[PDB]
Amino acid sequence: FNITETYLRFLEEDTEMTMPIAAIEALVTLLRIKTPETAAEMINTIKSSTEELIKSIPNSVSLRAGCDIFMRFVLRNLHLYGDWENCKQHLIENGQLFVSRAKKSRNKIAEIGVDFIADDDIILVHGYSRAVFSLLNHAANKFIRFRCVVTESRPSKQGNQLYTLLEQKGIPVTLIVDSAVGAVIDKVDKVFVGAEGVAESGGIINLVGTYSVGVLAHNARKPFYVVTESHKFVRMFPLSSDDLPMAGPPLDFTRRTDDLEDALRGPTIDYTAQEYITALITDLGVLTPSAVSEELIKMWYD
Amino acid sequence: FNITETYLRFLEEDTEMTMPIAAIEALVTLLRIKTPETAAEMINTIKSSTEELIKSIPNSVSLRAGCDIFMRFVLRNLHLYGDWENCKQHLIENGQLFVSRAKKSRNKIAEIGVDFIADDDIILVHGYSRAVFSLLNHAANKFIRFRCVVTESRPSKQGNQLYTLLEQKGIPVTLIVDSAVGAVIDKVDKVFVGAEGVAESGGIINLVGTYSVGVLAHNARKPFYVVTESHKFVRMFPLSSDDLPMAGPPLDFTRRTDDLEDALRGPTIDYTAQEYITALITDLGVLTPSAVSEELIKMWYD
Amino acid sequence: DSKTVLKFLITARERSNRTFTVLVTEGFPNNTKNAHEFAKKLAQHNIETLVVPDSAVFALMSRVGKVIIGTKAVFVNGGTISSNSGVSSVCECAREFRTPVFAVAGLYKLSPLYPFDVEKFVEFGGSQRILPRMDPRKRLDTVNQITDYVPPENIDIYITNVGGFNPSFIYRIAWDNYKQIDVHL
Amino acid sequence: HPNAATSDVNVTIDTFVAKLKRRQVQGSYAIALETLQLLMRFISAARWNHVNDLIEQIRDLGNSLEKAHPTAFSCGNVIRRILAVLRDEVEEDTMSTTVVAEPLISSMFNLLQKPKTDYRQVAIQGIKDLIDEIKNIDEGIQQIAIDLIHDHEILLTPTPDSKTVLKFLITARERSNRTFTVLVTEGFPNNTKNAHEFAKKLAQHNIETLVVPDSAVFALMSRVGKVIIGTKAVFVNGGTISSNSGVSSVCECAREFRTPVFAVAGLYKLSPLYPFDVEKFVEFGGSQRILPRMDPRKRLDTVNQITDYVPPENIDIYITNVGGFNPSFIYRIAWDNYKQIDVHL
Repeated sequence: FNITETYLRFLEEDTEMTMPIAAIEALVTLLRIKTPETAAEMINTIKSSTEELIKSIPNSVSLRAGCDIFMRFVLRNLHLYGDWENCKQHLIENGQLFVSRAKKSRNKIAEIGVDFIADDDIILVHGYSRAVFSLLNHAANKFIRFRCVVTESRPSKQGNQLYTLLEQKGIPVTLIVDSAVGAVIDKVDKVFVGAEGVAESGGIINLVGTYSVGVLAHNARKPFYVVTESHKFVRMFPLSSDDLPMAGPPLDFTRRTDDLEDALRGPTIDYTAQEYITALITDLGVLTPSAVSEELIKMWYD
Repeated sequence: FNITETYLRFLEEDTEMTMPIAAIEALVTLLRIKTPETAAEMINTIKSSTEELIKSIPNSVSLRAGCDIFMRFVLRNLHLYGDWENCKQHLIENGQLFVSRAKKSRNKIAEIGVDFIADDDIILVHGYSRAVFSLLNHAANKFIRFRCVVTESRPSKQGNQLYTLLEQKGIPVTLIVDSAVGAVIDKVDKVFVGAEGVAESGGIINLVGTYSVGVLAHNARKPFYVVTESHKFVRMFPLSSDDLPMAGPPLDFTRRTDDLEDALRGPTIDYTAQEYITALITDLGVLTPSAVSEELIKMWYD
Repeated sequence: DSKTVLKFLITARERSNRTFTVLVTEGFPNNTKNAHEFAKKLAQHNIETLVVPDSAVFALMSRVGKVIIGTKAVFVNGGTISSNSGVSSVCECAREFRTPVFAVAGLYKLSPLYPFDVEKFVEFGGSQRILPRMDPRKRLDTVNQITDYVPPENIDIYITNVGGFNPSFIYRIAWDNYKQIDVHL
Repeated sequence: HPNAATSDVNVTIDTFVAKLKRRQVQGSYAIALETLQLLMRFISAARWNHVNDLIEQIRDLGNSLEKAHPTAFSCGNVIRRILAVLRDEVEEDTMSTTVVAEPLISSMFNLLQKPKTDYRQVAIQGIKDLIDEIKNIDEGIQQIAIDLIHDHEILLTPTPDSKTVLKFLITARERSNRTFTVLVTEGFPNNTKNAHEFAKKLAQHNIETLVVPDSAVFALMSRVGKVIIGTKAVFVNGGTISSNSGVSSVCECAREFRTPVFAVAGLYKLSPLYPFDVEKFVEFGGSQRILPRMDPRKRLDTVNQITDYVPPENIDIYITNVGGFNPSFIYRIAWDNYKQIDVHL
């Protein structure tokens, strides 16, 4: 039946439902076919499937986070000690239900937690997340004199795409280079971030250039923020300042080649420390200070 | 007798002598026409030529620096207060003499500058200056354990060009994006940056990013470097965090668009302070503490 | 200003063998009288008094050991709103010179609302107690605020009835007596 | 260039070399004195006729000395100073022989354009001048020194190895109305005994000494006020070579704490060449002094060093016999004592 196939199914469209939610839905669909009453035929198979998915990954992180969350939910479910049928039914219901919830969470984020750009506080943004864009688009109907600043995105010109999404709302924008990132920290108020995950350490698992940005923010004391829908607390620890579960090579010193070939293995993923989140915007209340870690503890009861 | 034409001369050719050298030569040639004897005829004309050059100038201050240096030299010349012919002859001589000098300066550099290489210490080269490349290429003649690291620069694909010149001599490398360079804290041992201008406080004008690099170096305590010959000296000191004469744009929040026309707008050229740099590279013996300001004092006296 | 902070100080001073000297900033707009009163109270008990101008903290900070506040409102990400005048700059100075910052706190005094902008929570003050006469006010523009906000980047402990807690942690404390539902009423 | 010419004309070269290699020579001052004496001997005896050739000879000698020993900087410095002394006089002479304008004392533009006498006595006098300079640094420092530190403040003291530092401390301690508490770090495999001696001296001097294990710096830093380096040599971009062990870490700590770092030295200690490396300059001790045993101690490859290098950044002031200078400024002081062509022999 496959989760991989389901994942493939959505690509051209998307741009609405959270990825981690689609994956969860797929998992649920996979489950509700082969009898979810028994725990011997099922949980192990689910785990195997997850492993397979992990193996098959090109360059995607949050899947694991999603699946572990799902597992946790499942575990939580069968503590009521009543019967096998009702609980199973509830579990089955809770896949589509979870997907439905994501939209509500997004709504909550974009109507309560959008008071971080109000007094024309110019926004230096990097990391394309849906939530960040959703909040920005929802704040365009209030006309609170907002202004956008874009540091260029170069995995393969996502920057262009981003600038094309801000042209539908009609708002003055500007191209920024991440070498002249020391140059302009002046008129721009704060630095806001989209990402790929939040760590057990606290810091952010992100993209093509982030640690430098963080450093600069620290230097300037103009606060550094991360904005997302909350379900990216993967069981991972970046213990070093140049280590994570990485898809590509970590700085591959290529051999003495000839005609401009092996070069562009430029780090498309980077991370900065725990003493960098001035605030983190999440749908489970606006909570940050040691919140992720607390949540993890609550989950694993340790 | 024209200077703009001369300037437009060297462009795709080069690869022999420093640009600011050709301009200086041109200036000298112009000088030996309207007589250095008649000070009313000559100095005014020189000034006019300089103004013309300025008018024709896009993204530079180095030509200006060169011509003012030349003027200063000329002024110094007449201090023998005797016969008005010998001095003139000397002035005439001193243009191709300047050109000749560069070679000698380079030679001087390739012996004192090769004292620096430490056992297994990875080098990163910023900007496009001939001198830095020469020093790096001259260090391979003594077969010293080292390494080179390229950065993805964006003016007219400079980084790519740089990485294309290091493959000619056969030298293993890896490519680093300007955003991604944050993670570079220990593995590259020493941070080198080439200078298109050095003025009063040992502050530097180059390309699409220097200040950020400097900041990063300061954060990691890794040593930061300024690498050139000796002709790039002006009487300058900037006002804000960064300030320069600009033919390009200083932060254009570009007007409403939907089809792509004009948006490529931000700080193309960047300055760095005094505190960030630990070592200065010139042919002027070995100096970096405060030889720039003192040099200027010696020259101008004003 | 408070009766709490004063009492705390008094309790410490009772053990007079414990050696501590008190520097007190006057607090320009409103705190002045209150500061004076505090000083008087200290004198009453026999506690060593040093009266401080607000401009002069950079000249004192390198000699300052420990700093105690007596705030009005405690917040989410760690910061506070204190009962008026001269706290932001002080905190900045402390951060620069690296100084320990105590704060007398209470959980009922602690608020679960998050402060996100200077543009709202900071409460401004009256020009009435600055300069008499109103004809010079036609051209010039007097700027003054009563109660001030602190970023958490600076303070380090909150000495409560429960215990001293970390600013990048106090949210948990609040939640051990408050909710996420009772926020936007 | 070998010792082929220098035989029954000058002998003591070999002795100097011996003193350098096996370390019968001890302390930079003594080395400097030795070098001065050598120079005197050279002058009283050698045969000239010319001047440029003599200069060349001197350069060669200097080079040879450097090749014999690098860590002795004072030796080099004094030679350089004497060369500079000679050079100015030579320049003066040339002007009379031939028979000029400059905005200040020296020029960049005079290097671009085309530019028998009693110099020996002047050379002799130069050496004497140098000797005199060497004689007293402290008697030109304690006027810029018993100024910085105050009452109820706290000092932190690494490197009690430079004889100058101790003297400086004691001059400050002299005053009957000034009071300060002194924290002293040990420095283990190269400095312990010296540190102990210093502590003893402090105790004798009737002042509040505090003995510190090299670990326990962090448990006291809240109260710390000042930082003093016991340097041996000083260089181009400001920085210093130090009289061994337990200075770098403490300096770093101070920098982190932003607690002021002072440098006390001298201009005979001042050198006219860049420390492009620490490796080529700073030398290492003896692995034997840490641990006993030998056959299990082929496995126990232990690392320990004598001298210490500190980057220009952490240190802020260099109070001299001349006066207070800065890491940004000290280069010009060097230039004021040794000339432009004398940098490279």
